[PDB]
Amino acid sequence: ALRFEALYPEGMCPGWSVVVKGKTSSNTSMFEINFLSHPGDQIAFHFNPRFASSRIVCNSFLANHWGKEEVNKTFPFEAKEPFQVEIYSDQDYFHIFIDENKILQYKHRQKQLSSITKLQILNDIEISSVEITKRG
Amino acid sequence: ALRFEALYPEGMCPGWSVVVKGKTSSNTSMFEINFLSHPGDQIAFHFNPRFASSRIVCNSFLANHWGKEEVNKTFPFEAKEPFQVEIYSDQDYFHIFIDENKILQYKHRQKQLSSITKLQILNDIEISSVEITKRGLY
Repeated sequence: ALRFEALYPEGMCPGWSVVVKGKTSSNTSMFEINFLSHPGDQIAFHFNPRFASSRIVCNSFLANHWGKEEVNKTFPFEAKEPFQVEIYSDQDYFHIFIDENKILQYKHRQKQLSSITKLQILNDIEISSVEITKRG
Repeated sequence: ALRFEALYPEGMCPGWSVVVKGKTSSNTSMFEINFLSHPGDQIAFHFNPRFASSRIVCNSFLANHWGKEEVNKTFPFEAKEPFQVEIYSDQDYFHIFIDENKILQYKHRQKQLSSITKLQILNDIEISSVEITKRGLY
């Protein structure tokens, strides 16, 4: 289910940091953080920690379909343990830092960065804080 | 991927030691050592050092689900450096050591100890030795 959504019509990319703090209830579930663009509610960036396999899956949902998955084996998450995910975008990538260490970068596929106006957080995450801050 | 598996059909629990020597390839991946019960290769005991968070998770898959995870208080391992892990079983626990220093004990949840016939080692460990030894004078 949808746990949190934010809308910033002036565009939250590039140059904004998103910090999500929370914890996941189950050791077999998953959550996701999506950045969506208008028009068409396309998913520019989908970030999906999967606890059953201890993998992070990233992708984009453009032209009504997913593209190639980018799978990361660095998995700094444990069920029921608080975590902090920071996502920052520059001209070329989304950058992910978890518990203050750099984890991965994801090259933009949606180039219309300024049309990325929506943040969505779904599924198994009990959110304690969301911060959205201009840094660029 | 599977790095090593051993099968001792008469049952390697309780009263056996397993010594695993090796090192990780990555600073931020993980490996696991599982003890599997027969029939079905069922996960009686799962030991999972996780280098991204520096946490050890232990659990068992019983009655169709993972049980309560035990997250160890300490994480003595260093990535990309040789280690020696020793695991021994008695009637009550798996006892785990690094360098012969105790890390943790895990109380048996699967009570059919004699059905634990397989040792399986998965994911980010470059193995240099596995020794499986019956403890005399049990």
